[PDB]
Amino acid sequence: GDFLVHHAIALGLHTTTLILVKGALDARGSKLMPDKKDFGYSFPCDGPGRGGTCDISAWDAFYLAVFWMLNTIGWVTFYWHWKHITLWQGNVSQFNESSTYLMGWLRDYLWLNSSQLINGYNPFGMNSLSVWAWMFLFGHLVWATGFMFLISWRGYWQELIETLAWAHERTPLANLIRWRDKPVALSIVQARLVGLAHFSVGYIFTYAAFLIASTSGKFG
Amino acid sequence: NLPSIFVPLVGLVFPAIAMTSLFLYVQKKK
Amino acid sequence: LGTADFLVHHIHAFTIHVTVLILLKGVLFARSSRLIPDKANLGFRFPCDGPGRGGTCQVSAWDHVFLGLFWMYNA
Amino acid sequence: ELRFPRFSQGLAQDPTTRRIWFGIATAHDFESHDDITEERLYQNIFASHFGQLAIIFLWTSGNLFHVAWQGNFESWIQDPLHVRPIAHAIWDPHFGQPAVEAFTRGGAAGPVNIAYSGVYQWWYTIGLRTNEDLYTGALFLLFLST
Amino acid sequence: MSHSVKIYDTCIGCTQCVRACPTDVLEMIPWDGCKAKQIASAPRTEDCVGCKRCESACPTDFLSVRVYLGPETTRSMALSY
Amino acid sequence: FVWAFSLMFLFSGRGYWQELIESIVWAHNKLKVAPATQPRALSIIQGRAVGVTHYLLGGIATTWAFFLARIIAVG
Amino acid sequence: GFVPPQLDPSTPSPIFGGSTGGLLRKAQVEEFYVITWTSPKEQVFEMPTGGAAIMREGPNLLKLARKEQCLALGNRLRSKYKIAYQFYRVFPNGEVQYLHPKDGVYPEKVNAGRQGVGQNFRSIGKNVSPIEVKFTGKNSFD
Amino acid sequence: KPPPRGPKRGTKVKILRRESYWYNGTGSVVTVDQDPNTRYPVVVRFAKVNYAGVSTNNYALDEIKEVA
Amino acid sequence: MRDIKTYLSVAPVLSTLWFGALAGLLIEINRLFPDALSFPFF
Amino acid sequence: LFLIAGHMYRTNWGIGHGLKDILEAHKGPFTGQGHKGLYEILTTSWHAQLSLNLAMLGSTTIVVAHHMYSMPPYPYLATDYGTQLSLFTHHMWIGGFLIVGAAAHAAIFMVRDYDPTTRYNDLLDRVLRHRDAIISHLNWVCIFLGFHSF
Amino acid sequence: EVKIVVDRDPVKTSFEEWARPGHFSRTLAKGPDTTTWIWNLHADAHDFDSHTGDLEEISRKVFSAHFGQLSIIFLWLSGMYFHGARFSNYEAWLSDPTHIGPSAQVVWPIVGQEILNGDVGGGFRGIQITSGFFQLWRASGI
Amino acid sequence: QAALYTHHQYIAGFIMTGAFAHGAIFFIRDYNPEQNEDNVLARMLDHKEAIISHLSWASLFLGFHTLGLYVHND
Amino acid sequence: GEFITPGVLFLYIAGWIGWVGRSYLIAVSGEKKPAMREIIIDVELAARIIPRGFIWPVAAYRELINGDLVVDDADIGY
Ligand code: CLA
Ligand code: CLA
Ligand SMILES: CC1=C(/C=C/C(C)=C/C=C/C(C)=C/C=C/C=C(C)/C=C/C=C(C)/C=C/C2=C(C)CCCC2(C)C)C(C)(C)CCC1
Ligand SMILES: CC1=C(/C=C/C(C)=C/C=C/C(C)=C\C=C\C=C(C)\C=C\C=C(C)\C=C\C2=C(C)CCCC2(C)C)C(C)(C)CCC1
Ligand SMILES: CC1=C(C/C=C(\C)CCC[C@H](C)CCC[C@H](C)CCCC(C)C)C(=O)c2ccccc2C1=O
Ligand code: SF4
Ligand code: SF4
Repeated sequence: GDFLVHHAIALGLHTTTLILVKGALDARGSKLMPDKKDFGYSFPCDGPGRGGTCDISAWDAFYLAVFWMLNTIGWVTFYWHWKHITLWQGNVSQFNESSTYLMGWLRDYLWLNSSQLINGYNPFGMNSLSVWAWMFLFGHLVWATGFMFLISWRGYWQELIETLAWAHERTPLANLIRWRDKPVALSIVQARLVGLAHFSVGYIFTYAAFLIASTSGKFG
Repeated sequence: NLPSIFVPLVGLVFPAIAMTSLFLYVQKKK
Repeated sequence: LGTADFLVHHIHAFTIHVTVLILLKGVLFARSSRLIPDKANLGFRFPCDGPGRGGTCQVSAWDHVFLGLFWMYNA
Repeated sequence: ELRFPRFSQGLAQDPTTRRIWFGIATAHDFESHDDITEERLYQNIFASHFGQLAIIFLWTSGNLFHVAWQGNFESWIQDPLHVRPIAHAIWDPHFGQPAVEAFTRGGAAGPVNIAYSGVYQWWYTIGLRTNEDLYTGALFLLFLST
Repeated sequence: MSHSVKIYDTCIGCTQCVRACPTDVLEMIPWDGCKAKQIASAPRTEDCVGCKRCESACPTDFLSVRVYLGPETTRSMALSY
Repeated sequence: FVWAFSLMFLFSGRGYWQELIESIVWAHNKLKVAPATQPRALSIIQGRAVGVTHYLLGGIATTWAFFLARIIAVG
Repeated sequence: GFVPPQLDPSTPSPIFGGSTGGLLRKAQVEEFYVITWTSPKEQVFEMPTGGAAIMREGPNLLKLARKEQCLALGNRLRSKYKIAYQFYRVFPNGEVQYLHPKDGVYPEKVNAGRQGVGQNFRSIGKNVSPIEVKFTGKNSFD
Repeated sequence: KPPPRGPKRGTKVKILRRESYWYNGTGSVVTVDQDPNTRYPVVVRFAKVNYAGVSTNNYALDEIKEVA
Repeated sequence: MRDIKTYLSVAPVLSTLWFGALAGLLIEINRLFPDALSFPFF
Repeated sequence: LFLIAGHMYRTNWGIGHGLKDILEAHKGPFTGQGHKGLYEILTTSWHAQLSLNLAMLGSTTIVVAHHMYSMPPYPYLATDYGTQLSLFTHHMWIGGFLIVGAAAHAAIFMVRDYDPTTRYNDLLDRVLRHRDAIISHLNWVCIFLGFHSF
Repeated sequence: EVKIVVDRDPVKTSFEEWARPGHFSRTLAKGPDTTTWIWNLHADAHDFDSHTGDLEEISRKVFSAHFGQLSIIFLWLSGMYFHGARFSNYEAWLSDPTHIGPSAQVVWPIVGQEILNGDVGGGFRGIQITSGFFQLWRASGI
Repeated sequence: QAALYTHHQYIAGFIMTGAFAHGAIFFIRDYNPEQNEDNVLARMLDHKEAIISHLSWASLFLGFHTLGLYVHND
Repeated sequence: GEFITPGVLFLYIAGWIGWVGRSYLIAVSGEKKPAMREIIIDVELAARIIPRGFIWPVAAYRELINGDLVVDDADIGY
């Protein structure tokens, strides 16, 4: 089991490096745009021409990189926790057999060890673990809000604001209040940054809740 | 005793004065 | 039909409405909007109109149905 | 200039709300500030660093203060394997009654949080032994922050 | 000046950028450095919205009209309200 | 796996994948195995189209296997 | 130089039932645009803000809130109906500014006498790297 | 009296413009403009296509290396 | 007749014909030498 | 019921209705010219018909799935828990997609086939003119339901 | 009036276009510029509207296309009836429909995948179906 | 133990990404292609194709087989 | 026979696929448009090349020595 996981760890480091190293060396320029240096580290894109240039700034190379970092560190901490959580119980056979097929990781680590966490509060009562049960879902909620900014891009929301900024300008008793700063949808880069902020926060809080509750539930 | 005073102050008052202080500074014009 | 059923019936009324909103906006604004005044000339499924005017990613009617699919998948 | 942000004129005249968002993200990027010079670039960084040390010392004076005002540090020493280390106390006026009971543990009198940062063992090893060592430990770091 | 539009010397005077400006920025002026004897020119950069379609229709080696996005004004942001 | 796979298309953009393609293309020039249908990255509205399609396929099939196996065993 | 501009009069606007895409408070504070064209025949066209309105004989006039909108219709008229048009800019105080042809001739073809504002006489690859402009008000392209 | 300048026709040329799409590539000269003021005379046709689909553009004399 | 052969030579049609033959071959070998975890000849 | 309904629209003999004339009598004060002109724009464009058919066939599939679980029509279908769950789930998904298709082809009609100089309609015109109201009001409800359901 | 005027032999049945991929569209027919070509081939296969500009041909293509869609369904139906006849415990299911699962698919045992042949009972084995044809074939008295 | 070992790896994951991120800003803002003529730094911009492709190869080889052997085990 | 023997068995096959495909692209490279001969594969030409992958280790190793397995600095275009 420890053989196969280590390559999965090794896969993360190269692929994570590949994005970052590809970002660094092509920062000054490349064939798709050989004067990328004239725009800075972070710029949105370069327009639809030449076949479309979405996600070309060296910034975006850092952007995609973080996803592979969280996945990679996901595969590392997962491995450390399960190997130790079987050891501390003196049940070392369970890891050494289940850890060779994926359903073993999904059944015997995720599904099995979260039995005490999700009962933090039920229609029967609550426990000390309730706060970790709440944060657990709170992790799922922020993470799922992250997708909203990564998938849905700006031009849609901008047309949505304009209708809204018309409705507010015609409603009686509410045309007496006027924005000082005009309302516009977030910029293209901002959405990526904002979208990644949610994804990371939700990804840390979710795992951090499961890690503490499941272990402290048994204290062993 | 002491928490019952300091928790609201940092939870309710200190936010309110903070938000209202920035809002004027952000929205100034000179 | 008790309370627990009352909530979920108002969930369905929510996701149905949101799905209607996305698709309906696409149909009406498939020819023009206050952002792009000549969107019709750009066809039915075009990616964007470049990063100007703040950024015009996904204004084509094809990208409204592209967004609707998730909510249809959600409802 | 003429308004927030003071360090970027191009953003200042932006009328939309874009200015506010972008006046926060580009605060610390000292190169792209207007009218920057290589002497300022370093002198801001040097002053900013001391700001980051102030936070680190103030942060660590928080831990010592609570562990020695609401914690089990003197009791935990007496049996490290059966006394949950205590991080701080809980005062949340939304708590109902069965939660107040549930979060009362570690031999406290009200709700508490069990400390999982492992400070209790580290300070045991490096020689701290009562509450009083911790209080002066708090004051000193607070002074270093000042 | 809101955005900066720059036209280089590679331009072959094809009048494909000017015809593709949706808000009337670029325009054509005489030259003597091409067979067509005319080169494009950008004397109204204020109203330049930033829609890179102006230079998705410049058919040269790299490009001969280039658009650099600077600060945004109330018309360079295309606000109608 | 297919559901999580679709995210690679929705989140990222084309201009990054076009460039990485170029470096891969160079290695094939070295060994003379560069094809004559020049490699290109998917068009902008295709990156989305593939993105939504997998996402829907992963989401629906997961429920499919979730439902049949559950209900067949309990009745 | 024969460039006396058109000097906007007050003419009758087209028949239209009115829509929600007209001007907003931006008109009363910043600016709004009008685009005066003359037709030979009373037909029906499509408005940039959605919906269809019927142009009437002779001097029309019509106000839109941006410049992209005045031109977007301006292309349609010049293309579909083979018809002339200008447009202006109107300020809150009342000063009106001549905009579109700017010389009497559309910018597509060449007038001997316009300026050359905004040109670099060097290929694009010869710009200066960002180290050569640091701590200055310059940019690579400038 | 002065002979035509640059390559005549059909002569393969190695491109030397750095920012081009065909740098270190080879194309075919289809015509050279003989006007001295012309700033990029040598009209080079290629076999591949740049990202816009174009497959030709002008070039400067010192950016053309006449391979043989 | 020529047009039929040309169509049969376009890429997708070869693919199914080629891969189909490949699938048949591997299935046969696994039917005759099943379980095949090692190569115990030499 | 169907058979009699078949004998309505005029084909070759004297009797029967005219689909053009039915659409040209319903015109109202708020609506103006009413359904005049819809006969053309529903006859010289396939993307109109495909969008309109998709919505109805999409909706009907859903109603099929609501009835087949409450009025079990085939024998020994009720106590077939494997079948009931699948059949209800299957036609919901089919019904869901086909409705989305009706949005796409309605959108395609607006771009390609719609033309207000020949195929002019009045209702489809009025609907365009106040589109800012339609989306904003539908926007508020989607927020209202969002807060009071989730 | 209402009559049946058709044409005779519009398009000649031949195999030429089967060896000229992308014949339908003028843009696609020139050949594979890059791999972008082999994606645009399928994206515009069925868009009969973009190939030609008149309603008559678009009609004849959609009319004939439906026949293909109609034909496949029949072939799909044919398999379902065939499979239920040669590879099913239907006749056994007609005895104790309450507690014998409907099975109408049987897998070849190659790589151990015969474990998929479940004990659906009725002296048979196979993948237990859930499309509920069996209740449909009983309600019609098969 | 778990709360500490997991904590420091995530910190290390973030910090390591920053190191390359400020590598890119170096090549943009402060690098000088003349003062670094042919030294070890400019050459890493000279065979960037060779670096990028092989990283792509090693990732692909690990991806196919680590996943490959895994589905087979599954 | 657990790893090494099956492994060499793969590497033989993998080159055969690799070496044959390389020969075809070079073979059709000198035509009016190599684009058409790859989406519509020439079957006969791919039949007289399909066995040349029986001896790829011998053939390639001679190319490497003779220095025609690689190119030097002429990369795009030609
Ligand atoms: C979990 C993820 C998630 C969430 C929460 C949302 C939420 C929302 N989306 Mg959305 N979206 C998502 C994922 C998500 N999306 C994804 C992945 C996509 C891509 C397909 C989209 C695509 C999409 C589109 C295309 C549209 C939306 C719309 C909406 C909004 C309508 C619902 C509404 O008004 O409810 C209100 C908000 C909630 C229910 C959120 C929870 C709020 C709770 C009840 C209380 C919050 C705390 C409270 C304010 C106290 C504050 C505390 C204080 C300290 C600050 C809403 C903001 C629609 C919209 O905005 O128009 C109406 C719309 O058109 N989204
Ligand atoms: C003749 C076919 C052929 C050959 C000899 C090569 C050779 C090479 N490729 Mg490759 N490649 C090919 C086709 C080929 N490629 C195709 C069709 C694709 C698209 C999927 C790729 C995608 C690809 C990527 C993404 C990468 C390479 C890389 C490489 C290099 C390292 C070897 C490697 O990693 O293999 C990679 C092997 C694969 C990706 C497997 C797919 C190859 C298929 C199965 C072979 C197709 C053969 C052809 C269809 C048969 C024609 C027969 C003819 C008679 C009709 C090497 C120069 C890597 C590199 O740069 O390293 C330096 C790298 O990162 N290639
Ligand atoms: C075996 C062993 C040993 C040894 C070890 C070693 C020696 C190791 C090494 C290690 C290493 C050796 C590591 C490394 C790492 C690296 C890294 C991690 C890198 C990083 C980099 C970076 C980050 C970069 C950046 C940049 C860029 C990107 C561009 C330019 C700029 C700069 C530079 C910034 C001993 C005997 C002691 C003991 C026993 C065991
Ligand atoms: C012994 C052994 C081992 C080890 C191994 C190793 C360590 C290796 C290395 C390796 C290496 C370090 C390699 C390198 C390479 C390089 C190069 C450079 C290559 C190249 C190649 C080529 C170039 C080819 C080509 C071709 C051919 C010939 C065929 C196909 C087609 C083509 C064209 C592709 C182990 C432990 C695992 C196990 C046991 C056994
Ligand atoms: C990964 C990715 C790619 C890369 C994907 C590509 C280039 C296509 C995937 C490769 C396909 C599978 C080609 C391989 C099939 C060939 C016909 C060769 C067939 C040979 C087989 C039989 C082995 C994009 O082009 C892209 C574009 C826009 C947004 C996001 C993305 C994106 O996320
Ligand atoms: S879609 Fe957005 S990111 Fe992509 S090219 Fe258009 S503007 Fe740029
Ligand atoms: S970006 Fe748009 S407005 Fe600016 S010059 Fe180009 S086409 Fe004109």
